Amino acid sequence: SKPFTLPILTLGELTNSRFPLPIDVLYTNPNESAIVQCQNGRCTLDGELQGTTQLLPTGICAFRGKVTQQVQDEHRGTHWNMTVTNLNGTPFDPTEDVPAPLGTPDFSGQIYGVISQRNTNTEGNLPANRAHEAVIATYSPKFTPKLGNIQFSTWETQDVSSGQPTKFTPVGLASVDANSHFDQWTLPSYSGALTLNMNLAPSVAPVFPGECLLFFRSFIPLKGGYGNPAIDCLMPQEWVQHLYQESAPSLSDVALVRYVNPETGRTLFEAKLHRNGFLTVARNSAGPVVAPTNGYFRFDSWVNQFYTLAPM
Amino acid sequence: SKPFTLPILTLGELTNSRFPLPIDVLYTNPNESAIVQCQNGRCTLDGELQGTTQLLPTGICAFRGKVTQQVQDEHRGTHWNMTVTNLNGTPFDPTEDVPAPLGTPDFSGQIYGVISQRNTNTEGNLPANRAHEAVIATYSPKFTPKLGNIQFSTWETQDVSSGQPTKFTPVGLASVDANSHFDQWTLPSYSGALTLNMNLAPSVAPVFPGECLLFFRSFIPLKGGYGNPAIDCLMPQEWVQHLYQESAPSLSDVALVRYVNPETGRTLFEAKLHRNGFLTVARNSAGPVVAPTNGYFRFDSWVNQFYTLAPM
Amino acid sequence: QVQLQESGGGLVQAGGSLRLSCAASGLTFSTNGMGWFRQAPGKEREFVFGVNWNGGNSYVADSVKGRFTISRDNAKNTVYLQMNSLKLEDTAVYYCAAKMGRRLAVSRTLEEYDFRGQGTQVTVSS
Amino acid sequence: QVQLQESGGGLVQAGGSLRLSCAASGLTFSTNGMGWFRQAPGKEREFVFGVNWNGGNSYVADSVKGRFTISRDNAKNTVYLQMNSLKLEDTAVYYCAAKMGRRLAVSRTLEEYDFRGQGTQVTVSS
Repeated sequence: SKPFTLPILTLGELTNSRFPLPIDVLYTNPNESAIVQCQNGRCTLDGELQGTTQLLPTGICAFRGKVTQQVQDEHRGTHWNMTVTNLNGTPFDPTEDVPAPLGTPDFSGQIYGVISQRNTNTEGNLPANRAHEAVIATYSPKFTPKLGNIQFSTWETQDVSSGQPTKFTPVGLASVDANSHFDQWTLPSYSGALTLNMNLAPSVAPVFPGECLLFFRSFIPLKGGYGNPAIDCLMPQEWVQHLYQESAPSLSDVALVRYVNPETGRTLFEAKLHRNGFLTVARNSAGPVVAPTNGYFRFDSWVNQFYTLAPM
Repeated sequence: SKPFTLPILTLGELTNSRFPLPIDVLYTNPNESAIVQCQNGRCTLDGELQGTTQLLPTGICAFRGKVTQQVQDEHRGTHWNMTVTNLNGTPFDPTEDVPAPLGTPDFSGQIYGVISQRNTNTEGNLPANRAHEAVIATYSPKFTPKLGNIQFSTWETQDVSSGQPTKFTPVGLASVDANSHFDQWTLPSYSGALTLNMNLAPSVAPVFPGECLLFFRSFIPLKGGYGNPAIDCLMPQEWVQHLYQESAPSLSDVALVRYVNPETGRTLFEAKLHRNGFLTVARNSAGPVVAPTNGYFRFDSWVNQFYTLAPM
Repeated sequence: QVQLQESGGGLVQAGGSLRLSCAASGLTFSTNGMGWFRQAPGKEREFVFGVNWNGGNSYVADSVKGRFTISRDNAKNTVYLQMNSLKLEDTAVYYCAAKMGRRLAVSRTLEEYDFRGQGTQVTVSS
Repeated sequence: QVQLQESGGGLVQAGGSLRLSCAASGLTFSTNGMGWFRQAPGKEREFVFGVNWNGGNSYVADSVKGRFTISRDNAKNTVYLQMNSLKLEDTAVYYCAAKMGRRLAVSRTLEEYDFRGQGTQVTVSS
């Protein structure tokens, strides 16, 4: 059996698996009442990708496809419908057993980014191009990526072309105001409000008394307004990538890991890395975990579910 | 000023609001010394549900939840603990201002029924199931539904699964022997024996001399043994349902109603339907009221408390 | 011992949004009906949005129908008035009211309620 | 209701070619791993050719490398075993198996797989 390992990466060398951001801090919040069932950054310890998780950092919250037409919508701005393909450009088959095209965003909110286009027809036989700021409201009934199309809005009033290859590059959130419905733990309705999401990666929670989830937190930029929104992922993208490459058999349901400071050789705290791909710690407080950012999690051993963590 | 009405239903079209049974007879017992303060089938004439009263006929004396573990207990049979949720599956919050989860049984006794389970995990991805006869002793110190858990016993020795969704379907009583403590007017201790029941629907009694309570009576099945036990409710479930829908303002404390025989158009007797949701009659005897089961109560008018009923 | 406490109000531009909160003590929203009223100076009070104990029945003022919604957090014994698109007409003190009991009807007049909070101020400017 | 159905087998001469099909229902090959095993009467099971969910990793038995290839029609939820240049050694019943999950590793033992079909017969005579 191939021995299980994690990469040796400082916190400052980790990227969020739910939005293209560096990890800023480790973070706990034991009073969270929401169900934690994100779909990006989901990977079992033996390397099985789940939910909408794919390997490209550039694919997280990205879309590829074609604008079909401008559409009429109450809300401010100009609105556009676009078919979405797989990230590698092949057609998305709605009957594929995933919740949505891999990389689709996994939370409710107004996701801010840039829509860009490069025309297929051709001026030196050089195609025409355009890019504009755009917002994708993932809570909207028009957000139906599992059906193969989504809507986005622009401030730009007309400079978006029908029938041309279209890329969405995520940048941050448009707003965290009341009516922007940012909730990082509410899943989109991937086929539309009245249809059930399918093929979901499972929810995660601590089971042992005293334990809570430990998150890799990134602060996400805002197009304007007030706020300090954050996205918490269960494992950084580099862990997803390494577990997938390694394909190591899981020898129990819980891997004990230690967060070590290489400047001292010492363990700062220990954590349970669970088979489905998430961490718990014995911590009785919310907020950042203050730890040297050159530190990193090191695999210690496989343990049983009843293992008692030293409090943080 | 919506006018107050009762439904037009024969006695054979009425359901007991305290156990899932048809109404068999109207019934008086003027020498009852017990305090009548049942908690199911409680609804004011203007449509306010009280006690543990909910609207589903299938919810009366039902439980929904999860077996946590087998437990040890003196008495015969095998014993199991289960958490109980609300009937619609949402977690029950013991600080909710009700005596216990809505539908909880409202009397002391050994309630006989079936416990059934459908596993959440997965064989064609088809869950495993099992059902067995079960008994819930509502007088027991382990009957603490207001705290979110109860005990039940089976004859079956092992085929009940921990951690799986569980339903109790009530059928009748296990016994009316001395040690089965059947008393339909003794409330359970919803939180356990040393704690006060709370948020109770009020007790009911006649006030004008010569009057007595009139009950809708159902005979309740027995798992074995000798007896002819019955359950008396103040209003059938269909009146609870109708009053709730109608939300008609009560124009006094007493609605005069008449029991009419549609075959003749005549009134057989009259009764007082009181604001808190119960009937009195001027009757000086105990036992069934012999009346055509095609008959029904019809609203006559609002009267004051000093109205003198024609004796039956 | 029934207290109702409103919060979440503020100053906001036309087309913006707020989420008002009404927290209760001595009473659970899951077993009583409640409603939102608003009171601007020099104007008669107005019923905004009311709901019964289980959320199965509500009343929404025609002026706010497509713009205001309600939610609840039973664990927190708190209900919310979500004002998703605010208009200049909406400026006022928004306050919370509770009517005891589990019933179907949603009262639209303040004198039928049993308890009220002081409110939280909402100003829609530019 | 996962079912795997093999077809395309038949009788063929040494040096001939076939294409076998494994069609699935209740499971998409584009999100799971699959493999081909063969079973000749009186001999032990043999693993022939396996692939992961996106075709980015495979295992090919040394005896068939250069003679057998695989292809995909995930629009039809079917994968193909193309057997060019069959040898006398190749006679056997060929069947497919699926292993749940999007992973990199290609299992080579049947007990690791989650589902199997009955197969299709391949005889190489002369």
